[PDB]
Amino acid sequence: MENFQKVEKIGEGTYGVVYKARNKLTGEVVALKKIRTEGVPSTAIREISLLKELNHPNIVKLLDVIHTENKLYLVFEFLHQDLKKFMDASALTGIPLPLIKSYLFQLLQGLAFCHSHRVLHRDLKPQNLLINTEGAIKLADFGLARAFGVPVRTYTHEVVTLWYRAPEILLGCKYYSTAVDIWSLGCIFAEMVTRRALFPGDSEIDQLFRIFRTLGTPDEVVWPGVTSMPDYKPSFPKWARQDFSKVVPPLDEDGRSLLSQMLHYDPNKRISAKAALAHPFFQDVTKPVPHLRL
Ligand SMILES: Nc1nc(Nc2ccc(S(N)(=O)=O)cc2)sc1C(=O)c1cccnc1
Repeated sequence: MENFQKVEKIGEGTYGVVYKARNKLTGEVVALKKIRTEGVPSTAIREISLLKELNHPNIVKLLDVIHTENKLYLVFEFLHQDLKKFMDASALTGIPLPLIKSYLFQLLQGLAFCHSHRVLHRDLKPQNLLINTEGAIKLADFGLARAFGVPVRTYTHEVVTLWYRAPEILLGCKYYSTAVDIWSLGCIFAEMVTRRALFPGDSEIDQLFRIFRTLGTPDEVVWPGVTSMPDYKPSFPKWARQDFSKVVPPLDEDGRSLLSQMLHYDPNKRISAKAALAHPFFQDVTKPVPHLRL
């Protein structure tokens, strides 16, 4: 708008476009997200407005929500880089384990907070995790499907990333639980460690089968009720589970144990964010400073 002077486009999420902008008055630098649309829902505004009262050091602060002319603007505190860029920038040397551990620990604190407040992210991915020069990492772009449905595209027509989608979502479950966020974080954790996406599916079935090929095709023994899921097909190939040491080398056993609990098939067995914070893997967690080139 005119109260804001765009500085540059930051990207085009799954619900809109994000810009870096400065408040002509306050001089405050912010991230301005524009969402598209026959008037904009009212219940959505209420649910978004809710998110404004969510404050935690590991959640990007939502400063203002502005409804105007079918366009919905969200003003967020601005951070300088996202985890996708940082991972790309660290692909040659890898992110130091102590930083990986610090980032995972802070993300679980943010989720434990969201989850205890009945808030689900639903679309965690490297691009939605922001970092600063101080070593903090925060959850951003909370989806908002609980009040908007499942995104089929965008304004410029973009390819939705399925790499971090929990298996119950892929199998058609209609009700997501906090477990879907733990699954995504697990996938992200693995990616920071190996420097390659864990499950880089290029379609929904491919995403599902990449998961099956690595963790084994689920059955009623490991996931009671799985064969009754909406999109479960008795015809799915039955792959055997892969030794977990081949999945995320050279991650230590504490790390592999935690990841295995974040990646359990059964949403009910999957570790909670709170329980994960108590895992032995975090016994020596610290808060290192990342080498950020801005
Ligand atoms: N708050 C906030 N700050 C940002 N800055 C940023 C992000 C990435 C870079 S990047 N490619 O590393 O250069 C630079 C600055 S995005 C963002 C969001 O709220 C947000 C993020 C994702 C989706 N929807 C909203």
